[PDB]
Amino acid sequence: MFEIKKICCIGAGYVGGPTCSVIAHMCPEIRVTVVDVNESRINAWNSPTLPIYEPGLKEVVESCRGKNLFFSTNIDDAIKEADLVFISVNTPTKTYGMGKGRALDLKYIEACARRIVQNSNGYKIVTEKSTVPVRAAESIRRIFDANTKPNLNLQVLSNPEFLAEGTAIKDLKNPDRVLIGGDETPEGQRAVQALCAVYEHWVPREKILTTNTWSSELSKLAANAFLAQRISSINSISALCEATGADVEEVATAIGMDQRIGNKFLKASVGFGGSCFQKDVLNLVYLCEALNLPEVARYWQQVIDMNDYQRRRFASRIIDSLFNTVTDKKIAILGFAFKKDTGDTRESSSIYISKYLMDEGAHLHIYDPKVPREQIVVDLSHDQVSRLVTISKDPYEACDGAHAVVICTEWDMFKELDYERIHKKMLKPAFIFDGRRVLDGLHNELQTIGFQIETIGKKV
Amino acid sequence: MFEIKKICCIGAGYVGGPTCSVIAHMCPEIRVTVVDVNESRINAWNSPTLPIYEPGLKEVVESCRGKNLFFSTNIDDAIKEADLVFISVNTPTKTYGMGKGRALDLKYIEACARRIVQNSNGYKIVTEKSTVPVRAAESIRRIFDANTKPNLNLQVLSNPEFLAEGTAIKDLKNPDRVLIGGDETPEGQRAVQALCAVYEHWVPREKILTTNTWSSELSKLAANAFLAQRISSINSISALCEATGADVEEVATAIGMDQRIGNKFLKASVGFGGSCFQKDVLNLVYLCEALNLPEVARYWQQVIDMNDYQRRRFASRIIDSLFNTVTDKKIAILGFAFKKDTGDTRESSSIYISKYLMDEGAHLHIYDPKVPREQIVVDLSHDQVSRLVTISKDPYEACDGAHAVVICTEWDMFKELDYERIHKKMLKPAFIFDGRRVLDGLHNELQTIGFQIETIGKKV
Amino acid sequence: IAILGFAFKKDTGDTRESSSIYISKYLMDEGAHLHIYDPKVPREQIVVDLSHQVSRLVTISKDPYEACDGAHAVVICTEWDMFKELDYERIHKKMLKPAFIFDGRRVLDGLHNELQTIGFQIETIGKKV
Ligand SMILES: NC(=O)c1ccc[n+]([C@@H]2O[C@H](COP(=O)([O-])OP(=O)(O)OC[C@H]3O[C@@H](n4cnc5c(N)ncnc54)[C@H](O)[C@@H]3O)[C@@H](O)[C@H]2O)c1
Ligand SMILES: NC(=O)c1ccc[n+]([C@@H]2O[C@H](COP(=O)([O-])OP(=O)(O)OC[C@H]3O[C@@H](n4cnc5c(N)ncnc54)[C@H](O)[C@@H]3O)[C@@H](O)[C@H]2O)c1
Ligand SMILES: O=c1ccn([C@@H]2O[C@H](COP(=O)(O)OP(=O)(O)O[C@H]3O[C@H](CO)[C@@H](O)[C@H](O)[C@H]3O)[C@@H](O)[C@H]2O)c(=O)[nH]1
Ligand SMILES: O=c1ccn([C@@H]2O[C@H](COP(=O)(O)OP(=O)(O)O[C@H]3O[C@H](CO)[C@@H](O)[C@H](O)[C@H]3O)[C@@H](O)[C@H]2O)c(=O)[nH]1
Ligand SMILES: [Cl-]
Repeated sequence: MFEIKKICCIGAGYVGGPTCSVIAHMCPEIRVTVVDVNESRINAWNSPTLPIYEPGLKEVVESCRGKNLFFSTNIDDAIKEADLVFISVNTPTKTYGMGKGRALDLKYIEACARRIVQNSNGYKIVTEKSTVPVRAAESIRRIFDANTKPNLNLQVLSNPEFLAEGTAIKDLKNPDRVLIGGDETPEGQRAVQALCAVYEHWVPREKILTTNTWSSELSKLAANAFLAQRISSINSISALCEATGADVEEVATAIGMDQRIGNKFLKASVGFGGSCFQKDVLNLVYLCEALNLPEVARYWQQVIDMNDYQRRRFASRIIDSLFNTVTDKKIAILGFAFKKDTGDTRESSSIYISKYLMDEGAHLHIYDPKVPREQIVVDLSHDQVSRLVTISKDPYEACDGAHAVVICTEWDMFKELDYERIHKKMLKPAFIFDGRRVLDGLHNELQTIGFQIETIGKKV
Repeated sequence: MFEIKKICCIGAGYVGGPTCSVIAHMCPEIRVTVVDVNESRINAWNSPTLPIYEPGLKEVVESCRGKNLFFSTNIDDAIKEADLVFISVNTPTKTYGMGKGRALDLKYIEACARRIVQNSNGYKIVTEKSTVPVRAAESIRRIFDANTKPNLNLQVLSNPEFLAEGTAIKDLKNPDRVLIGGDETPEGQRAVQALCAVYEHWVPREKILTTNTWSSELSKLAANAFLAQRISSINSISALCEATGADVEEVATAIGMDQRIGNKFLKASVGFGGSCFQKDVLNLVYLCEALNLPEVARYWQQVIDMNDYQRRRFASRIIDSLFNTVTDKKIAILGFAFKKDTGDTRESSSIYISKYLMDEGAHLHIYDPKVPREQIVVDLSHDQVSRLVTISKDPYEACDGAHAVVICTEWDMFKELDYERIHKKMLKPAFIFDGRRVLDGLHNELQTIGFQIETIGKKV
Repeated sequence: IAILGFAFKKDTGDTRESSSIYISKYLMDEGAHLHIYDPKVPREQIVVDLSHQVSRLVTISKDPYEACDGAHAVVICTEWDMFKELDYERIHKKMLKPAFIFDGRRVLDGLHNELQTIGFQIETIGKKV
């Protein structure tokens, strides 16, 4: 029936940019226009230095930009001529008012919905791509119906994104699945199938799953919650191991070889970070409370409480090992990003571990091979940062004269440091706190050198 | 290089029988003796009708029973001549005293350890196969050391079993992994390697996992807890689906296509049953309380609380839908086993759903195509069973004149019943409560017939 | 399990609110076979205190060596002076192994090295094991 030939995407961020670049790369006969109110970001997308780094993104953008891929600030015209409008704007957690710290702020979504229906005539498919609360598409449909024009036919779909930081291009070109939600109406099914035809240019039909709108919105939140639960579950086991003499890596391996459980996302850690795990679980908890489902709410709250407990007890282990006082002591923080091979620090466990040690008056020397130094200062600010926080240029400066080395991010270079050299210039006794299990197999060497080595999920 | 040549297994039950039968079948040059204090069970192993039924088991015993596989009641001699002693006795949940309903009763394990160290001389490997609490092998080692003899060297290992009902022979011949735990000492590592050599006759080397003793015991408990957590998580989502219009089957499919999450054990239900899920999760919770880990304890307690909530809300949904009273009403309970294709009813959700409706004075007519009627009477007893419970011999008798049909077990035949016939002789309005999603795709046909059809994870 | 001492303190036969009653009931709830000896408490009183199970689990011994014969543990609840002077090498020979002594009154202080040499695992209140 209907064929999508022109695509507009509102939001040229971590999601809108790469997704539309790949669609343009895979669909040569489709014009794809990405729009954003942030002009510096849009100009960056047309500049030869893109505003977000993803492996393979530069080659894909440069192969389409100007031909069928466009980045613009002319939002109204892009909406006007588009057959399909992606909504890919930010939905941050509300930091204010009712639902503070749990509910999502929908003001940017609503601004899009108002601006879309203002600049639209005829038939258009509007697709929710941002992570939204369940039934948010009902709000968009209400706004569209309450501002309808003659011959204005706007169809609303849900199409969540599942890409992860660092592998976006591979995830977009070979996705585990593409998820599309729509109404069970004849009009909805025509819009769902039209969006399926776009993805069918490079995604097998067997990988394209179509559901109703609410199942699609809920699936995005639930998927991230299931992932975070695996991390919190194995972290809860790490605490059991420390008290029993078991080893969390051995237990995780034994658990993960059951193919019904799987062997992915069972790496114990000081705690999961990233911009979406805590946000999506807390949103789920808030949604359940609003729907009078307190049992479900407290069920998923345990994922967050366990992650916070894993962080706090790790900070307590450092403080207790350092003779119950770390005031004016130099402590090396190796790793500040929430995972390796990135500079993103949002909700990184290094932030919370650092603030715990700062509350005790410790002198932190933080080294991360990729995180910008200005970001670390901003993250540790609410003064206290000037007195206590020092950003080192290399790990050996951070460990010079330190009582303990705290590894919070699994950077591969930390495995290869010269620890006999580090031990010589550390105050004695010297401690290593491995919050990522990156030094496994090196404990006998480190103990022979003279370190007291402690790691998560291993009895001391 | 020590070589295990004679194996004794104390306990000829669901675990000891099949495991030793497979070891005998795969190791023709190893004598395997399975002993037990129950003579009627031992004779049933030697009779042409086995006490426990498992597909393919009857062929394995009959191919070895007499060559290298034996079933005797002479426990003392089997221990005397064995190089390897399996402990495969029952470890029930304590029904009394401290830890009631959570801790495991170790009196049978201790009986083995005392009897072994009395009937043993020389070198023997004693292996924990029963599900035991963490550090239970430490207790076995204390009994052996406190009753030492000259020339007595007893090594203690952990080797849990992961077989499931219905696929025991398949799981034993092709296991996802074999888990062996022992002490990290030369005496222990030697004993570990001897037991690996037995399994190496038919299990690839990379699938044989060696850990310390505590990791092995803990891995058995944690593996079942992770599996139960998946069911409770998807069940918690089913409640969210009913309140939002999403569908739990669509959401589970969308979640399961993430290969990091996997698509197994995501089938929403009225609640998981079986003899080990609740027992192992509750034991884990009890262990965390004894070790002063209340955060970990309440984390895993949520798996049980969610399973209880899913059961109670399903019963409350039936009562609320039936105009808030079901006293003296006829209700058909289709399915009493804890899963399909078995007669086992231990911790079956049908037991708890039935008791909820019995507390309301409902007249239950229960049909299960495989559960013995005497077992159903035992499960629903403490009277109340005589007045309220009727055990039908076909589903149509149970649905004759009933207000509602409650499906608790996913037997395939329930999808194939004649529902026009059932509707004609049911009181009106007639309800179907599908606690297993077995009638999916039939909702339009059932609604046209006149049923009010309600299922878990689907808005009414 | 041998219960040495049932009165609430030494040099009396009074058992009112004695800790031996509560310690015994805790072990009885666990199904233990209690053999109770007290040099002054009337045996009929012990039965009344442990009543509302007493027939199955509670046995009142006439001497301490009878109570410790074949027992897993010796639990001292009353500070009777005679308990300090028992022949523990003799008691250890007829006890199941491992054999434990739980001193709830600190009456065996200073005797721990001998008892450990004999083979007892000796535990008392206010002392790390
Ligand atoms: N970060 C991830 O990896 C990822 C993965 C999947 C889902 N998501 C979800 O995708 C959404 C987008 O995330 P992101 O990281 O790309 O966000 P982002 O903040 O980087 O991008 C949103 C962009 O939209 C612009 N914008 C906001 N309101 C606008 C409006 N009214 N008109 C035009 N432009 C507007 C912003 O200036 C920004 O450039 C979020 O809801 C997020 O939860 C994120
Ligand atoms: N699918 C499963 O059922 C399964 C899976 C893995 C692990 N397990 C664990 O395996 C263990 C055994 O389970 P089961 O179902 O085989 O139990 P079971 O009751 O069928 O078998 C135990 C057998 O041991 C005998 N026995 C008990 N004490 C004895 C003693 N002192 N001497 C000799 N024989 C003695 C009993 O008479 C009985 O025949 C349990 O701890 C269970 O949790 C069960
Ligand atoms: O076994 C594990 C796996 C991950 N983590 C941590 O979990 C966090 C999240 O890492 P990861 O999931 O790889 O990164 P994200 O970029 O946040 O990706 C997630 O969040 C995205 C944003 O919504 C989703 O789209 C993706 O599906 C989901 O993988 C990081 O702090 C990791 O170190 C662990 O501690 N142990
Ligand atoms: O998606 C699912 C999967 C299972 N179940 C239920 O979960 C229970 C357990 O099912 P299953 O795991 O197949 O039964 P068991 O035979 O008890 O096997 C489990 O328990 C054994 C120990 O008894 C372990 O060894 C096995 O690995 C583990 O699968 C049953 O009530 C099922 O109906 C669900 O409700 N949804
Ligand atoms: Cl609030």
